[PDB]
Amino acid sequence: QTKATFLKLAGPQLVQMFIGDGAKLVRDAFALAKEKAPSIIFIDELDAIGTKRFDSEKAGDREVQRTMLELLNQLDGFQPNTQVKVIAATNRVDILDPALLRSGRLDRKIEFPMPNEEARARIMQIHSRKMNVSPDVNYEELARCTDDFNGAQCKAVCVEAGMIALRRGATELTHEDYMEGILEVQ
Amino acid sequence: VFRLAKENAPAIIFIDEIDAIATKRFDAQTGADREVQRILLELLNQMDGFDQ
Amino acid sequence: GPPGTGKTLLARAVASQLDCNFLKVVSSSIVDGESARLIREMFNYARDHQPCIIFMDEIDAIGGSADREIQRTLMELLNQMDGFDTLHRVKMIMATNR
Amino acid sequence: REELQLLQEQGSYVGEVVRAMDKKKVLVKVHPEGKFVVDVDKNIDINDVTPNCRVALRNDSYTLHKILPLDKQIKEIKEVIELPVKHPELFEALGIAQPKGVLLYGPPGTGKTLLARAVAHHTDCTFIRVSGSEARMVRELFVMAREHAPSIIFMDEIDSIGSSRLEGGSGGDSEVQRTMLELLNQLDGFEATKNIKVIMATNRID
Amino acid sequence: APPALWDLAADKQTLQSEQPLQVARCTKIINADSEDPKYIINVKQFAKFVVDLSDQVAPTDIEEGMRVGVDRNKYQIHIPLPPCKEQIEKLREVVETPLLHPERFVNLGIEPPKGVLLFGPPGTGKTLCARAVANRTDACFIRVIGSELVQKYVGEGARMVRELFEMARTKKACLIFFDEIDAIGGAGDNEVQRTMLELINQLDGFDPRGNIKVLMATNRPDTLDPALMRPGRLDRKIEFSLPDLEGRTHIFKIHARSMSVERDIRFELLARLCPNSTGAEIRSVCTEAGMFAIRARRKIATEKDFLEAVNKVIKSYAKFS
Amino acid sequence: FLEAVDQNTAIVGSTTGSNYYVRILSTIDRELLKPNASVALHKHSNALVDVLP
Amino acid sequence: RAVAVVVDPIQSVKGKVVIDAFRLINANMMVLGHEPRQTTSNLGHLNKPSIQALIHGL
Amino acid sequence: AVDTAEQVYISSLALLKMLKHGRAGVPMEVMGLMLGEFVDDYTVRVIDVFAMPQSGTG
Amino acid sequence: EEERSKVDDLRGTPMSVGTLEEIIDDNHAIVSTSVGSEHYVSILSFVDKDLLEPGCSVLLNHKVHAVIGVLMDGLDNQIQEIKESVELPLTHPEYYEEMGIKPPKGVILYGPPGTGKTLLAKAVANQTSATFLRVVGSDGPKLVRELFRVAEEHAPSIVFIDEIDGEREIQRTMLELLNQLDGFDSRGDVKVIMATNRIETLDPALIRPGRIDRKIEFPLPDEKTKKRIFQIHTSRMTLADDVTLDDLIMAKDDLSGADIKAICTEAGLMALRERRMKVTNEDFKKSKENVLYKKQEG
Repeated sequence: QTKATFLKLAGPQLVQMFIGDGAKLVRDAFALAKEKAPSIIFIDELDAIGTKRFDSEKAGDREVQRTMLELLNQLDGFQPNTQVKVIAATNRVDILDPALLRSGRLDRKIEFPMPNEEARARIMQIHSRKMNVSPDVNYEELARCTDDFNGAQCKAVCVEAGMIALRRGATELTHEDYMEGILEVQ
Repeated sequence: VFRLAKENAPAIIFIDEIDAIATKRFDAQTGADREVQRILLELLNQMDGFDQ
Repeated sequence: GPPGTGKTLLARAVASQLDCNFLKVVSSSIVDGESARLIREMFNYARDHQPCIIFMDEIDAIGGSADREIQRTLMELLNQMDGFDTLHRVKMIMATNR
Repeated sequence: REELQLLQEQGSYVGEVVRAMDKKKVLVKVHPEGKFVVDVDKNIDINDVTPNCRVALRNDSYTLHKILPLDKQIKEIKEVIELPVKHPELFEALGIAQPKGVLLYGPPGTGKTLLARAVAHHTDCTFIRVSGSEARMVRELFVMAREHAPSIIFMDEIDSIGSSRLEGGSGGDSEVQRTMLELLNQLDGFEATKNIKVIMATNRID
Repeated sequence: APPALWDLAADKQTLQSEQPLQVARCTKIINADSEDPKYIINVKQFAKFVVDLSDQVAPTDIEEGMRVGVDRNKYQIHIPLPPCKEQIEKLREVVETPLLHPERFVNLGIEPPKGVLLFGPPGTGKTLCARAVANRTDACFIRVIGSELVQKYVGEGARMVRELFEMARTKKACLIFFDEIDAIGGAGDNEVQRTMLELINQLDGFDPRGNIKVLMATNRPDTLDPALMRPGRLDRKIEFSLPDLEGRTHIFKIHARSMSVERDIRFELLARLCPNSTGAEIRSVCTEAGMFAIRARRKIATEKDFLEAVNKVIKSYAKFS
Repeated sequence: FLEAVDQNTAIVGSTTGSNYYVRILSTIDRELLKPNASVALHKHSNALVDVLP
Repeated sequence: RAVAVVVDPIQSVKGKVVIDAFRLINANMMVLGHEPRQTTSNLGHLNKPSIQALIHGL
Repeated sequence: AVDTAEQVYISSLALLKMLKHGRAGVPMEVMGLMLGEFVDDYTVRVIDVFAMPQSGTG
Repeated sequence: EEERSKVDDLRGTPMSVGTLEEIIDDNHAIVSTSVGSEHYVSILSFVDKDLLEPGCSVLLNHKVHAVIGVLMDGLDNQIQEIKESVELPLTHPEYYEEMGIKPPKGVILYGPPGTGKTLLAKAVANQTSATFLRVVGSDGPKLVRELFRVAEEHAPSIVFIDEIDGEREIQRTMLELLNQLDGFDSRGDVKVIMATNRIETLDPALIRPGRIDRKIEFPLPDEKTKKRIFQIHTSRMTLADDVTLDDLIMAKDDLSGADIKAICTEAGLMALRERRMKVTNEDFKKSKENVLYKKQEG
């Protein structure tokens, strides 16, 4: 929807065998962000790599900690930070850094209180509107049968529904195929 | 070193880690050790001549 | 800084004001016992350039044979800070939480 | 000043010919990005140049110039060392196994080297040593042994009290031990000539 | 000398042909292109050179990471250079049926299936692959094992998988077979991690294509990462286990094209006489039968003759394995 | 310098490790014929004017 | 005629500034003799480039 | 098909200009021209000699 | 003569020794050197271009590198089956060419006594007329690859590998050896005979992928072929009628060719004591006692 260029960076991608990679990675990423268009940057799993390990015995990665500290430093003491934004996401709230609060740093905080069904049915309808489906749907069964499922899992339900629809002999997707797929893959 | 030692004064010469350097060897590729142990034998004869 | 934050904003205000130079010291230079020569190298650069100002943020992490190497690094820090150097010029600033 | 242009030649390399060919074209072993094979100059014959030797080679025309470079002890040892004398004539009938060598255990008190040399002197035979200095290459001594039948082989350097690592040095000595092992394996395997013996000495647990 | 005679006589015009083609920069290989007028090229001496493209070579004929002849004088490029019952049906309909009727799956559905999954004991495995090669309607595909991925001097595996995927693009979505995922699996081990993560990246990645194939066969399903990564794209997981009792008669019938077998010989009998027998194992049994049929100097083989060869060949191999 | 194989002529090693064959000038005495010494040739003529300790 | 002169002071010692002019032979003279030039007494003066490589090499 | 003995006449002019061209003899490829008058076939004289501006093409 | 002597420019002073990589159908080849330089030039005479066997050293120049030439530098039922295996492309073909099988996956030989006795016994039988290659013992398998390609050039012969036995490297180089022997990118080349002692130590991956044809357990010491070998060694020697071979070959355990040659040598040597040209049984046993006690004492 942003229509811009999208990038993909994960947590373990910042962890390597070499040392001092953090500074080079950050400076290079900011260099590409400086040279190129205002694209979209999204990183995931900042909680696992941001663990400060309360237990004092041992652990393998202290690097992404100071990498994050340096990232915040460049997101604070630098005027160019008004340039292209970097989106971060955390899976678990067990680990949180109090120094992440700032305009340049993490600002928006949204907690998800058990997302509803009908909305998932809506976005599923938006995703499946391209495929050919018999236009009779109660939506009640498919909304009710979905509990603690991802969006990718719903798309997987659609794909699974398209899988057996090929060997059923029908050229058009039916209603029960959705819930059948739900009970199939999940 | 020996001639400047005998030229200058009654200097005191110290040698450390003889176990690794003076160890005998066979192979020609490692024969450099045999060469330097022959150097050791040379200065051994020289210090035999340095007895008085 | 136990009651909140914003000290880094003041440090940034001073840094943007004069600061006499631009320098930053990471919290943990260890993971970068081979980091000792790196610390001595950084301090060697600190001796190279006479004016210096040190900014250290979140030092409470490093303040805490696993513990033995930590104590050894602390002893190295003591040896370096209490060694022979001129501190009348170089300035150090430490930021923390609790 | 006529040589000044040969100074302008920017010097000349050092040629080494490892192999000669019947095509009258000499190949030369040189430093990397080397190996330039070309016939030599006409005023100098090819056959005169010996393989595996260093020569003078110009860096332009690649032409060769010239070639470049104790009574109780002796009582017991008599029947040992003097055994190879006149015995092998009747050993064809006897067919007894000839003694490979003899070793003594104890401190290096007196006459360690002088004994074998004295007995060899009374035997009127040459004394052949090893003395490795500047592959296996242990066959050459056996070739010399084939050349001169009477011989006496005694090892001085093998008797050792002074200095060792005992870790890697034990293996370093184990190389020589393996050498005399395969030597004894050759002697036990067959015999090119008689009068071949080995006398070692050890002052320690070895 | 005689074959070099006419050639020596043909060496006359080579002097006049010596002027062109003589230039060699020793084939420096490129990397990428930031812009069309200027390209960055890296020689094997680790020296990066830059030169504009000549008019003799089209920009559309330039491929990423391609070796071409380049002038050492004008620096330009004159010319380039070329250098079961239900389960078996379920896994058959994901290979044969789609290829037989490509348009059918387009009209009757949104998209054709992907592939299947093979785990557990080897069983009759790897035989069905060769069988699929034998049932190929047009041209056999290229199979790639997992031992080629992990090699000394790492980093070559990336270029290897990318160049074989490039060949797959040249083959316009050819069938791709993978084997021994446990070798590069099991997520000093970082060198393997990079290769397997790049493998998953190229698999789930739709860049080359998403319609090609997915096949995985391993003895030990101890790999956690491919297991969690696969359901996002890969699907249709079934149980393999071992061959069934009446399942061997199919292999017998497909092996019936071999040397003539007497009608007195029962297939189910020979099938039940050797429990836990792989397709290749009973293939070796038929090999023994044919061999001893040749050694018997007869024109036919009777079960009573080689049954000894059967129980012997199965028990002897059952002893150590 | 490396070695002297004959009279008024010898071989000289370079910095790269490649040994060079250059005849010395008649003015230079036998003092420079020492087996191990630091010798300086010309960047072009490759001749030794003098040696340094 | 087209006199060709090439000067290269870089590797040329300051002891001698002597330079050698160049000429171009015809390609149709390969059948007959190479150089049909009289006054051969000056070839010794043309022998100044006595280098054993480039001369009879090229 | 006639060939005589030619000898190139060189004065101090062209020499010194080729010395300045020697200072201009940097590894960058350079161009130069020679001028004169031909009285006959077997003699050649050069007088006017100048340099040329450098280029990236060589 | 003139056209033959006009090529002296290329083979003259500007000449070097390079290494060719491969031959291209585009008539411009590719060579290599210490710095790995490549030069593509049209071909010339004096080169074979066929039997040249690319990947060796060739002749280069300081010139454009136009090449002027190159410079060279109870087992009866078991033994009859392996006979019809390895001797299949050999004498008495008429039991083959009628139909044919040709399973060049090689075989596996082993047994409880081991010590390469039966292995060398079966190997020496094929040494009548052939090119034999013996490999004993087990960075990567570079030398194994060299042996593989040299056996690829030696393909019209019989290859026999003897004594087949960190730790994780052995497994992966075993998998590499298995993959290389499988002939993935190459067709049938040369018969490879695997020989070892204990089959229990070998992994199952060395059985099914390696050999698709047959493998036979060792039923007994096989005094027959051994009797044949002893007959061959004693063929030049002399013996009486009171000397039984059976108990002699039954008594001996784990002996090699050099071993039996040694005990025969000492048999004749001990028969030289009485100056007799004939070796008896008791003298043979008494002589054998020497070596038998020799190796068991240490």
